[PDB]
Amino acid sequence: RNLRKERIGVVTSNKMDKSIVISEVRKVKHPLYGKFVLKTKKYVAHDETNDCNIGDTVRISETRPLSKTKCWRLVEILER
Amino acid sequence: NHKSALKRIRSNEKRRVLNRYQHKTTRNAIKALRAKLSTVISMIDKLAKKNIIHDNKASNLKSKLTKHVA
Amino acid sequence: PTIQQLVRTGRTQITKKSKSVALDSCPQRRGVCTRVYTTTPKKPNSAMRKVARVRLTNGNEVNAYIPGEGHNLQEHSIVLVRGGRVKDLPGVRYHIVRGALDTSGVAGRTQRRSKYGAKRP
Amino acid sequence: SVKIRLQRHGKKGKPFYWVVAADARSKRDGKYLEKIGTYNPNTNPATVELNLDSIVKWLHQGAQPTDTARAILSYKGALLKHHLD
Amino acid sequence: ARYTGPKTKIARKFGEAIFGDDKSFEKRNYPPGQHGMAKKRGKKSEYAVQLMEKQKAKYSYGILEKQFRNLFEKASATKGVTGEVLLQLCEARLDNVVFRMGIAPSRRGARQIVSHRHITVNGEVVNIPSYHLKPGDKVAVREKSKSLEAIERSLYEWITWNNDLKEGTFVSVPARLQIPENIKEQLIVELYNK
RNA sequence: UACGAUGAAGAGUUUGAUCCUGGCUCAGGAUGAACGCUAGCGGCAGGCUUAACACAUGCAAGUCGAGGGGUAGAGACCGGCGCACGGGUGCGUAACGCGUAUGCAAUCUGCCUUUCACAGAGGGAUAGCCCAGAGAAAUUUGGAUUAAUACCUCAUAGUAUUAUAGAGCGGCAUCACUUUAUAAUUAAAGUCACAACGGUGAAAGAUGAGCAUGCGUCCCAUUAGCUAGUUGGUAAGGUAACGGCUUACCAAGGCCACGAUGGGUAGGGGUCCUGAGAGGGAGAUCCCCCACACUGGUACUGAGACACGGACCAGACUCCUACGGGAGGCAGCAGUGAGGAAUAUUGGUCAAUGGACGCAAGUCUGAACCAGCCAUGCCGCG
RNA sequence: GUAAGAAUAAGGAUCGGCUAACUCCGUGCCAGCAGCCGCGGUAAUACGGAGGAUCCAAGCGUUAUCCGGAAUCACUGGGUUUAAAGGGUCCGUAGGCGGUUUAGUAAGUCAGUGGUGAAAGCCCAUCGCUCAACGGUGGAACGGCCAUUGAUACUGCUGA
Repeated sequence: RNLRKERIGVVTSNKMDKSIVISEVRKVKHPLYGKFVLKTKKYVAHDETNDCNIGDTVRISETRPLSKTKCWRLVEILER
Repeated sequence: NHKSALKRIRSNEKRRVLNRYQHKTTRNAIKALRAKLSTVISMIDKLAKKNIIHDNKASNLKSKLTKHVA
Repeated sequence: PTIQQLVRTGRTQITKKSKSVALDSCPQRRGVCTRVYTTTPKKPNSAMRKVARVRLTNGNEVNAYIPGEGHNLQEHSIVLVRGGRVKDLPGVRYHIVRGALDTSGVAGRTQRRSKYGAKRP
Repeated sequence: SVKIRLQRHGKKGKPFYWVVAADARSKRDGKYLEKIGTYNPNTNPATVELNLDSIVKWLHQGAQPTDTARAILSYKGALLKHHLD
Repeated sequence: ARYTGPKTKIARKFGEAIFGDDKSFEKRNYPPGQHGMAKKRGKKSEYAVQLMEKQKAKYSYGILEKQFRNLFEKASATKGVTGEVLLQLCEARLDNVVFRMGIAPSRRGARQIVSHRHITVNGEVVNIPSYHLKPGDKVAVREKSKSLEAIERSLYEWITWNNDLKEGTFVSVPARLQIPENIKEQLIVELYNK
């Protein structure tokens, strides 16, 4: 295989059918002042039985595009 | 215009008339077929041979046909 | 000041407004004159400087200063403005090339011949 | 069809060619795949720097040499070595 | 281009005979001009000092400002003493070596003999005066113009010159402590870094 | 008393005179440069930055008789390949367009290379030509018609496709690779003899082409709400391929101060100039990617195009006309008019390299190699 | 390669200070010059001409657009009593920063390996054009990104 990309994030909202949206925070150094800045990005993952709720810590992996703006799936729910 | 330019507008017409004939002949069949199922698969495969219908798409149609006739 | 303040809003760099603006950022511009007259400096100089109202090819009305002595510069003449203001006439911010299409050069000039458009005797 | 051809890279008057494998639908001295050798017809021996470790590899992968390419790869080897099955 | 003018004037405007200590160096040694013969300006600026110290070397060899700046920034690529390598590459010129070998008693004659296919360098004839002689070159004289009238008429620590075959075997690149010249390279470096 | 680092200059000006803060200017480098004066060459490089304004004329993509009927004494036609390459421009685009790193278990792939199984019988047509026209031309209408490596039927062929049924291996969820039966369905071409060149199907490789994703992607917050197929799901239609790509139904979701939306500007990068460095300013010439071809839309042929020198339609210009109707697109090379301060020969050759066709000989190539003009820049000499 | 013949070939800018170079003649706040200070009202080193001098050189000056000087948007590398600059004062949201010890992970940080960072271009070294420009070869660089293996001193997270 090839071990497609994987991210770890926090569930932000569950208001859709069989789909969740999580937010991932990363600390990147500023290109000029060299100060580490917390930048956020929101992914859209795929859920089957609607198990995770807002405030959890999930781990998603990149797959084929299952829909528009939806190319991830939750596999490794860690904390609730 | 060129000499080679005044040959494609003449040969592509003879190709297009036959392509349209063979395309509509099987389009009408796949339309008013939805057992004589083993009669349009031949036409679909002949189109795939003539490179009209792209054997990939031809196999898509062949799979979609004999899945509801059951 | 603070690194956080700089990260939020960095240092603002100004644009350094140009000097010669009404010539479309070209070295020389052709133009037609409409009024050739004479003006006074501010102070304490005392002279009669020769200026001309030139309408450039891009639709700009400027005031050019005629260098040297000896010229025709009638009410309608094709001149070539190059730029370079003077600190005596308020408003004149351009110069006319001597030796251009229609403007005359100078006679009896021997030292600064590259300027004022004078041939070598 | 990937072909083994020559790319001119010298100066005006004195050419200097790179023996390189590239697609036929690309410009002469532009994009290529992998530089193979080097040809300098400025001395009497007509110097060459062929690489038989990749020449035969490209020939097996499906390269198609030209006249000058197959004449340079003739008296430098890899052709009597590509023939050996 | 070349200077092609009076050399006594150039010697007087610098106060140092660089074209041969001979006639006219004395006898009104003061700089030329109607205002140079009189009491010159006392206060001399450091910029004037550096500029004249550069022009002394720029006039002694016959180099233009363009080529001098090119040679300076070429020698400045060496991690060693910039002025030292500058003077070394300026001395390594072909016409300068021909002048030091005894032939062409002046550099103005060196850059008129070397530019006439009268001298050969390592076999093939080289008629370029700005030719940079690397350490270990063999300079000879063309056999056609070998028995000339001026060559035998006109005929160092690193040049091994042999008069029997017009040899000279340029080797052992000299140093500042060996090249005799009344010029300060640090001032030239400061002027070019100004 | 070592190591690496070859690198950092200021001045004038406010006051009767001083110090400090502070603004302006100059000393340096560089350019697709222009103007003035001046002017001898050689090598190399560069040359419409403005009107993507309008174009007179010449050339720029053809080739195969070893596919076919073969005519005059070659041409033209059917057929195969190419024309989607090369060449030009930067209009548009603030965006998975570009740079960077991957994935395709959601992909296709002519020509090329290596293997396996084969190239068996048949038929009706129609080009070209002939007989008559309708038209100023462009161009087009009737009749009978002769060939093909043109086209079309049946049998034949799988590590080919589909469906049902058993399996093994293996995951990264959807599932992936291989094997076994059964049923259905899909090929061929020969150049009178040899040589030589070919054709069909399956597998692998190479090359080329797509889709998705993480990060970096100008200014204005005197732009704070935006989106209604929009957000997610369930089934179909589909595309090479997953997918609101489209349709039918259910829910109200999705983005937004870490800058949505709106406006202005702009092709992006390797790079160029400058600077001690950190940075700053541009994206000519060389190379890679993207967009466009008078202004817009649409589809066919083809492996590959929604096609610069192909087609259809509409619009604005220019031309022919017998007034009924027609032909056009130099952002290709060389050139003309206009605009501008400003940028060149209506040149030579396929002799080298590359490209297309051909077994080859060979044909074409304003690609390319040379030559002319311009001190435009670098270097060298007098 | 051979034969007459120095014959066939040097100009532009500047000269009050910044900045390298000074004397005279003519005009008398006129004509004019000028990047800034600013010169000319009748003894002008600043205007025009002549002589001399300086720089560059087949080029020399002006203009237009950039970087440096400008520490003049300052992370490197500035300030806020009187020169421009502390909000009228508190509370507080988002955000920014975090007293001591200890256990765990290794996200930031550091080190190694593999892949990539096209070619061309800059720099270094070396060869061919008589040198150079130019061209060939090699290295360095491409400060970056992905996967993997280690260290746990400092920051982040969890527990005490």
